[PDB]
Amino acid sequence: MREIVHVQAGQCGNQIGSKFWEVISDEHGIQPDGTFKGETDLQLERIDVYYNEANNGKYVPRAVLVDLEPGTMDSVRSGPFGQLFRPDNFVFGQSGAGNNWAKGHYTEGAELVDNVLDVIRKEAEGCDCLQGFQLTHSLGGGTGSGMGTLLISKIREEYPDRIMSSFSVVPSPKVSDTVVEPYNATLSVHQLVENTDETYCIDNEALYDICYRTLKLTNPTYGDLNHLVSLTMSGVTTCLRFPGQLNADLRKLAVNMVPFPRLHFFMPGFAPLSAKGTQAYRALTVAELTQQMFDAKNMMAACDPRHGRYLTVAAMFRGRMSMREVDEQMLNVQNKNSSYFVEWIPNNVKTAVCDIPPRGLKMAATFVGNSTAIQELFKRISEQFTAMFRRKAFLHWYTGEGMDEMEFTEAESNMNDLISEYQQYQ
Amino acid sequence: MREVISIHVGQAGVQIGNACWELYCLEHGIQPDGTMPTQSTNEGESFTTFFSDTGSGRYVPRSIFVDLEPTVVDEIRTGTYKKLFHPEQMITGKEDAANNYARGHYTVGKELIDTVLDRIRRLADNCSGLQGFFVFHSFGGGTGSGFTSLLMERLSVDYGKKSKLEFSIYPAPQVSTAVVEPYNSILTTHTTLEHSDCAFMVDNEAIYDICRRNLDVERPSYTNLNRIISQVVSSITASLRFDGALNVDLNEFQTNLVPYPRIHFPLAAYTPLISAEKAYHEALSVSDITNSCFEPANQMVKCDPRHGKYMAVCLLYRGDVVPKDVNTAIAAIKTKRTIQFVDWCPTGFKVGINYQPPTVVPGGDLAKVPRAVCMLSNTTAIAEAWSRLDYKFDLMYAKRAFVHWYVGEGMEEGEFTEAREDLAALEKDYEEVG
Ligand SMILES: Nc1nc2c(ncn2[C@@H]2O[C@H](COP(=O)(O)OP(=O)(O)OP(=O)(O)O)[C@@H](O)[C@H]2O)c(=O)[nH]1
Ligand SMILES: Nc1nc2c(ncn2[C@@H]2O[C@H](COP(=O)(O)OP(=O)(O)O)[C@@H](O)[C@H]2O)c(=O)[nH]1
Repeated sequence: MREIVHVQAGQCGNQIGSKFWEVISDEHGIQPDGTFKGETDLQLERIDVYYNEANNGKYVPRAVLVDLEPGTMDSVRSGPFGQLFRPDNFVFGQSGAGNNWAKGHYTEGAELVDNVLDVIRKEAEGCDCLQGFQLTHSLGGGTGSGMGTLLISKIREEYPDRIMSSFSVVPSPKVSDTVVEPYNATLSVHQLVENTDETYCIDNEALYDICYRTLKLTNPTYGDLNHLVSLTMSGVTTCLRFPGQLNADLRKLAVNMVPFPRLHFFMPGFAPLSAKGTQAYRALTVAELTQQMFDAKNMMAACDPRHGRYLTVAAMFRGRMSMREVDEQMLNVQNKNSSYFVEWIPNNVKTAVCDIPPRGLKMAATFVGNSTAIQELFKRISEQFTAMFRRKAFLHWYTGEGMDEMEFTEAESNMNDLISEYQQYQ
Repeated sequence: MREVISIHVGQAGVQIGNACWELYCLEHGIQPDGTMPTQSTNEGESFTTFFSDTGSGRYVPRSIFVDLEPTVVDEIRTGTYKKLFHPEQMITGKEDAANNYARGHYTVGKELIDTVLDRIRRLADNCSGLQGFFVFHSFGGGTGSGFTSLLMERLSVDYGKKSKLEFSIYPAPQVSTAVVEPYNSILTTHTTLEHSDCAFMVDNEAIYDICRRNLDVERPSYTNLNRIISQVVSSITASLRFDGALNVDLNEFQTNLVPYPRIHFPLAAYTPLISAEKAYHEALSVSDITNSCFEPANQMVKCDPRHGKYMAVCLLYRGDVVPKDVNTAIAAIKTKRTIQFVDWCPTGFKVGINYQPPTVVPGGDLAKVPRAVCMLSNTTAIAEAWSRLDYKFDLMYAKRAFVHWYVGEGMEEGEFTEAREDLAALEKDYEEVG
């Protein structure tokens, strides 16, 4: 009915979903063969939203897997849950972006965009009414930040109506990951502020600080860092997949939060988060799960929450909970932290409660916030972007591909107007 | 005979209707599968206002479930109450409006409004005594506001003279969820003044205060809050579903309680509303709970009743109550002077006593008490509840926040301006009449 495809592009977003589909497989009781083994039909009555059942119940995920090389194809294919994906969707090229935007946008990405465009068309023809798209890619690299950038510019020609979830990792102030990382940011966000509806700026740096303090894990496996990205995304779409006392789709999560057609740059949060041995020694109350959500520890990005203001507080609570204690404490945070909110927007808390917790807990909280300290995310990169344009370095990897110099400065003016709009209401 | 139709629009329409029709199966002795046991025929005395007869005692509810989302409707189509309702009375939607007006006033509603008005007319042509409408809605919902205003815009064209009743939830000034609820409450007040006979409001918090103190329920949720509202719903119907000495129909409620056709918005109250243990150490008389009606820990909207001015206070009693102390206690209310009237209305009283005491839900938190009062009190504390919501709407409107959802859905921005001058004189009229 309400149907959503999930598209992965670039080496980052290809392995995020590879652990993320597993939880979606396990929350609904299916197998790598797609065999339904859920005991209660609560895991079946909304199985259709991410799946297209065909020929005796082998559910295929509504997923598209795109790469510029066959390197990341076989690793997902031979890895865990490799037999579940449809081999019709395994569309790829033979180039590799080499961390170059105009290769991923103009040169090499312009060839492979036509093949999956019909694949976007094909699964959307077999449904009654689409709902919106979710997209995992990168903003630091070259493949996902160059090819997935152009894909959103052609979805609006097909479907100018629905919503666009563009989940992508962002640079950190501490240690840069790639050399052209400020180049891959300003040129991407130039297209992200044009035709997208939400981005979740997840820092790679602060995810260790989550794991180093709460999880206390000395050996961060990349399966485990995306596992904390996995449980964040499954809590967002819990209303469309499970009943409860209050349901809230992705459009209701959209319409409650974004106040102006640019300011939709949100950071996520999740509670509870701790190691193994601290299970019994703390309390599973509404009050203990409340104050964890509003700490700098729970900030998945490396921005300071007491250097901004919460505009729209989204509380997606999961589990059998008492509504009044939710109604109690969401009042109590504004009686404590009235400076920490925007002042002219009253009643900043939006609450959506499904009565089903995720697997592994008894009561959880999925937070998405809007701090105006995310203005500093675009303050720090606009200087690093203009750190190398003043010396015109690496121009022969872009103009040699055929990039305009004004393509930098047009993005550079719209980058600096963006932080003026957080400044408008702060 | 007399037959009343119910309409359930929005998710608040779904589960409140999942409690009220659940409660009526207890108070008439009807099994939830659809048929009746033969023991409850003598209890079934004039139950014809809601339940058509079919084949052999099989009683469909004259009820319509309207939703733009198929999720919570499937809860009805999973539980025990699936076989009770009629399938073509269930009309579902597919794409959600997400608490937006023109998404619920134009987009998904106009593809489904022609299907449901037939099902109105298919059922109402059986009636020879069609009295009124139970329409349940919210104030901030997409179909709670956008479709509800459009629905009442069309039934007044169809039926007109016949009555209507609206039940809804007053949005709290402190604790509420959706940010567009100051927007849509101004929108659902705009064109529903002309197209609604009466509309009632309750607070989430004003339920909670009696739940924590008197019920001693320190984990309440939307399960038990539906039961408490449904007792107020059932107490109005006890004047119609049974044979009382001095009772009242739906045309008479609006005739007493509407002094002027714009100010027609009273609220509710219920007492005794306590747990099962505290009624043991106390003999609740008539003068006990009637004096409990007019204290601010008993109103169902969290506001200041002493800063409001009572204009027409309506009283419906249930259980074996003698009228002597009734004629004393209401006079004993008048011996107290804190209950303020207006200078022109001393005679704004309504007397209603039914023989049947309220019967409590099985497995619930209530106690079997013979005496109960459903207090209805139109007052000028509604105006003080207008100013707390008119403050929220205008300041977010001044910065033009969240306008970029209302634009492209087939909606104009000058309609926001006309509702401001519309609601400004409304709260003036409480002070003008008062
Ligand atoms: N207490 C309580 N309130 C409810 C319930 N269902 C809806 N509401 C209220 O309804 C208001 C918003 O309307 P919704 O029900 O969410 O949306 P809708 O009426 O279905 O309209 P759409 O947006 O078109 O789906 C919220 O502020 C809730 O307070 C319920 O089951 N219990
Ligand atoms: N958390 C996490 N981040 C990753 C992983 N793989 C790549 N990244 C991030 O992706 C960025 C590099 O982009 P990438 O897609 O690998 O380069 P591209 O293939 O040329 O587009 C780096 O900043 C990495 O932090 C992973 O397995 N886990």
